[PDB]
Amino acid sequence: DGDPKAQTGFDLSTATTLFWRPVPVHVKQQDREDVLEELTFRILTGVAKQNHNLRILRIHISSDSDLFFLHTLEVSEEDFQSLKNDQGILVDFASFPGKIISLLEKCILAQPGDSPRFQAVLTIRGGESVFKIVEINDFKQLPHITLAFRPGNDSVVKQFLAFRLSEVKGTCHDLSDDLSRTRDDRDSMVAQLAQCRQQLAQLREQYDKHL
Amino acid sequence: DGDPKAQTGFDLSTATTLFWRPVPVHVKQQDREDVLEELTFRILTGVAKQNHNLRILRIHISSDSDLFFLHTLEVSEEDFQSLKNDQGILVDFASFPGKIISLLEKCILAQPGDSPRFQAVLTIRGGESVFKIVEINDFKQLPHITLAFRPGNDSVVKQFLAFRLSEVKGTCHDLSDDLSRTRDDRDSMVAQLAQCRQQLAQLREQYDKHLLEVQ
Amino acid sequence: SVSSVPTKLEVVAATPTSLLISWDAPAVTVYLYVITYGETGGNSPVQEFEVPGSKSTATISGLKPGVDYTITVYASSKHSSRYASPISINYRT
Amino acid sequence: GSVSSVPTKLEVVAATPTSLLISWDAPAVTVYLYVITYGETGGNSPVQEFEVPGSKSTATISGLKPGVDYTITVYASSKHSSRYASPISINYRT
Repeated sequence: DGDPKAQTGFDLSTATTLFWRPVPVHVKQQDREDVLEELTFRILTGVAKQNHNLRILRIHISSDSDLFFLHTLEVSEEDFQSLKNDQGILVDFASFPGKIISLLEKCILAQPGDSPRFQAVLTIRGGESVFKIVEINDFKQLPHITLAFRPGNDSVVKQFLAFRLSEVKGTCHDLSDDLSRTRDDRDSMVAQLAQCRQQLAQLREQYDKHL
Repeated sequence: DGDPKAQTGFDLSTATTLFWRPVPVHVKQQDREDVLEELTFRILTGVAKQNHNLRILRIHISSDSDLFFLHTLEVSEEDFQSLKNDQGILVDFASFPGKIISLLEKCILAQPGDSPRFQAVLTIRGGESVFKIVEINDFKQLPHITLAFRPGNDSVVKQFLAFRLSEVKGTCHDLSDDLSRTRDDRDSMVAQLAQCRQQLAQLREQYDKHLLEVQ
Repeated sequence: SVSSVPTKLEVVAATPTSLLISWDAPAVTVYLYVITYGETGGNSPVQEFEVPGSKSTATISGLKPGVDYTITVYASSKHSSRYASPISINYRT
Repeated sequence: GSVSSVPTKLEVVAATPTSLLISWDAPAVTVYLYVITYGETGGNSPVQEFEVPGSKSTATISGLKPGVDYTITVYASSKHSSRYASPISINYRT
């Protein structure tokens, strides 16, 4: 945990990560064209700082592709009953992230020619967002599950910025290694062609001398 | 500038930068030996988002090496009156940053052999810090001014991280573009040595043919 | 029908205080990797840090020079398996 | 001997159609910060200012229009000067 600080809420120190991988998702905006950009997902389970007896599920949608992007979703154990009654879920709180991960995996491994084909789409409405995994069969585009997303508190944004910064620093070290390799190889090519032209001119001069 | 969110407090958009350069300062930690790092400083004057009639001074201490070391100091005009009474300052709020910058300039231009020699030192106690400018005379190390520093608000830290991330991403993007150019140069130099060795081998073959003609 | 474990774990780059490891990924879809580094048979608490599934490499810092450490990568693969199907190496700096 | 210490040797060392990098030798006085203002020569282009630390002798400008002559100005922040005082200007056509 880089740059840590305590505000009453979700205890990120006691968090348990369940899913953290890029997922291909269609992004839809009202004024923009629909583009298939591979967004990174994060699934977290844990307890609140106030009470460890209360369990909380947390979902983060980030975009390593763009420059800044983060949306958060919090589900309490109490709120899970409401969501389960609204969307007709049958599993318990514990298996909810497992089923979400199963649907996301079905979505990522989707091949272009498949019926039914699972897909994920995120619609951005200003600051808020609505994420739904859909099934496109021979008939219709039926939604499996629909979840609502909003922006995040300043703390989670801070830690996401720190993670992105660390990733970019690692890339920059790799880049310095690659530039050393490529410039040394280019210099080698130059010096070898130079030595070859010198030898060619010398042999031509010798040929002129003999003739 | 940066990602726009709830920015209640200091309005960075209406900020006016006065000082922003690295300055050598000794850092004191209980565990770490004291290290002379030219920590970068930045001084800003402005107004609060809540009220534009109230003036606020801001000082940030950053570390280009370790970018997790951020420390902030905020001074309102009323807090300026309190600090002026506490440390016996005589100037007004307007001339405070000028004198601070003058002392920092005395700190930066300090040569190893100077009497009296002005130096800057920061003592780090956890997230908190105490910064003081000192005079090293022939007698004692007397403190000129003593300042307290605190961890920044989550918002200012967010925007500072965003600024550094943007700069580092731009640097890496420019370097990748130049590396694409270097790959093109490598391809050209390859093709050129290949053609040159081909020509040299041909000339050697011609020389061998002439030698066969002589024999 | 598949390993569901990581296959090739080797140290590509090494400095006296820090190490960088790289591993080839299992064929199954990897949710995330949990990298646990500890001192060999010593009373050092085992330290775990999480890395996304897309990563095949990782870096460990804060190591003591000249000490043989045990580095284990736990894979969170399909079928909800966690801190399971590990691959381990031992390396001294 | 307090020189006004304006920046000297303001030049574009490397240039691409969309971006340029400028370098200047630093004035003798301790420079607090630099304010670089790039704008198009005449026309309705607003003057754009961005700040760079005093320790840096170089800077990079992006977002330029190709084939257009721009005016670049470097303001120096010294002790006895104003951060929009003591300017030196050059003209360059990307």
